[PDB]
Amino acid sequence: MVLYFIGLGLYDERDITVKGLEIAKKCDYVFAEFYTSLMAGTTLGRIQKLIGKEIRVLSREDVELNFENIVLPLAKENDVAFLTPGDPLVATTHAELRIRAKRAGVESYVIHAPSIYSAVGITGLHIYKFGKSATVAYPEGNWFPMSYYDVIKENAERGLHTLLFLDIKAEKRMYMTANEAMELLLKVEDMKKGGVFTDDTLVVVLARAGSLNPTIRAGYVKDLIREDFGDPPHILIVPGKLHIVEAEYLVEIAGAPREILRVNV
Amino acid sequence: MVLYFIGLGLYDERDITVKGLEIAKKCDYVFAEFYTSLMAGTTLGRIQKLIGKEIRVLSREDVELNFENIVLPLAKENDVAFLTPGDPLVATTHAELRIRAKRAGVESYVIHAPSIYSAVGITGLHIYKFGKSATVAYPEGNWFPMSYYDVIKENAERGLHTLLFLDIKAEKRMYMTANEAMELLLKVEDMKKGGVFTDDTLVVVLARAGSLNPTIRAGYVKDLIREDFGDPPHILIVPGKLHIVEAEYLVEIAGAPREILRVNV
Ligand SMILES: Nc1ncnc2c1ncn2[C@@H]1O[C@H](CSCC[C@H](N)C(=O)O)[C@@H](O)[C@H]1O
Ligand code: NA
Repeated sequence: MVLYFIGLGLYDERDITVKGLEIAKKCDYVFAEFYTSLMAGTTLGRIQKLIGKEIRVLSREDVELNFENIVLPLAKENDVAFLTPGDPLVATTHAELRIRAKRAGVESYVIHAPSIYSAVGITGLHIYKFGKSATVAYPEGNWFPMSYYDVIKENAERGLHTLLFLDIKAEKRMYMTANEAMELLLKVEDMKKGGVFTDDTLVVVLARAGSLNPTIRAGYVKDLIREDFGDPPHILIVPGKLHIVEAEYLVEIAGAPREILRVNV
Repeated sequence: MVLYFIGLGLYDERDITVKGLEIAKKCDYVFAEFYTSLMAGTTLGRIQKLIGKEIRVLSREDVELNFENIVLPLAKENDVAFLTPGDPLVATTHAELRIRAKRAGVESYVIHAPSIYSAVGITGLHIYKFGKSATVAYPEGNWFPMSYYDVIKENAERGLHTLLFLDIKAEKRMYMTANEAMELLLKVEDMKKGGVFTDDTLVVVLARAGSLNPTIRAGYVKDLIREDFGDPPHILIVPGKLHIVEAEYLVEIAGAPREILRVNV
C-alpha cells in the first residue's frame, strides 16, 4: 500500500543502492522512466534481471499527465516502485509527484542514489563553491533559450562555479554533447557580448560519471570545443575563481594546461 | 595496484551502492574514515558485517597527514578500498588524495553514492536554485565565525537557496542541532542587522536523510527554533523566494504553514 521513488544511479544497474535493490525486489509492481537522463552503461534488460521484475517504462506524457491514472491506483493495494536514472528528485519535476500521491491517499518514500549533482566532486572543484545551476537547451525553430548565459555571469562575478545540465530528447535519442553546449554558448556570447564565454574561457567536462573510466577534461573552449569526450551523457562546468588545489587537480587529473596552475588572486 | 574511493551513502549500511559493495568485497584491504560525517543509522560493526571485510578506521590526521604511508603502500600490490560517508570527493580535501595516488604510481577509481548535496532534493526545493553552500560552526574563545551569514545573504539576494551543514565533533560524537544553528544565526543577525535571518525567516530542516522515515520540516524560525526535529544529523536550509510548486511541496509534505504560499512566493 505504498509508493517508492527509487534512484538507479549514474551509469549502470549497479549504481542503485543496496537499500533500493532490496526494496525494489519485494515490490509488487515496478515502473520506471528513462527520459530525464541517460544511463550509458546498462539496458532495461540488465536492470530487470538485477531486480527480478518486469519493468514497465513510462513516457514523459504517461508520467506528467497520467501518473495518478497509471501508477497511483496500484499503490493503493500494492507496494509499487518508480525507478529513475540518478536521484529521482534532482533536476526533474518528480518531487511534485509525491503531492499527487498524498492527494490519492498513497504514502510515498524516497530511496536516493548517486546523482550527477554530487558526482561533480570528481572534477576536483570544491562542491560548496558551486552557485546557481542551469540547463543548456536545444534551440527550437526560432526559439533560442539563453538564460543559462546569465547564470554563468552571475556565478562568475561571485567567484562561483556553474554546473550546466545538458539537454536530452530521449524519444529522438538525442543527447547534447559538451561540444554542442559550447557552440551554443559562443553564439549567445556573440549576441550578448558580455565576455562571459569565449575561446579563452576555462571549462570542465565530465562524461559518463559513474563508469569506472569517466572522461574528465579541463581547458580553454578554443581547445576543447572539438575534442571527442566519448559517448553521452555529458555535463559542462564553467569554474569561477579557482583555489590552488582545484587548479592542481584539474592539471594532474583532468589534463588541464599547466598554465592554470598559476591563479590570479 | 588499485585504490577505490567508495561512498557509503547517507544513513545506514544499505546506502552503499551495489557496485560499491561488490568492489569492496573483492578488495584485499579496506580502510574507512568517519570524521567528515557519521552513519547515524548504523554502526562500524554492521558495515563490517555487510562488506565481509575487516575495516581499518583512519583518523583525520591519518588521512590528511599520512594517507601516502598508510593506504597507498598497500595499494601498490593489492586492491584497496577507502570508504567515506556520502559520495567520495565531496569532502573538500578528498579530491587531492587522488593526486597523492597518482604521485605514488597508484591508479584510483571513484565509486559514487548518495550525498546530502543531492538528497536535499527531498525537501521539494529545486536543485538548480541552490547557491554557494556553507557550514555553521560553533563559536569558541574569542572566535565567533559568521561568514555563513554572508553566504546566506548573497544567495537569498539572488533568489537562491542556501544549504547549511551543521557543526560536528566526530570523535566526541556531538552534533549541532538545527535549533542551535538558528539561535546562532539570530545572534549573528543581531550583530550585523542585515535583515537576513530573523524570527520571520522561512527555513527548512532535513534530518536523517537516507532513512526511510526522515524528518522534513519547514516554517518560520519563530515557530521552529524550539521544535524537536529528532535525532541528528540535522541539515538547515534557508530558501530564497519560492516557486509556487516548491511552496506547495513544503506545505503538503513538510507541514509548512499555508502562509508561505503567499508570503514566500
Ligand atoms: N552519468 C552522467 N554523466 C554526465 N552527465 C550526466 C550523468 N547523468 C546525468 N547527467 C547530466 O544531467 C542531465 C540529466 S538531469 C537529471 C539528473 C538526475 N536526476 C541525477 O540525479 O543525476 C543529463 O542530460 C546530463 O547533462
Ligand atoms: Na550546490
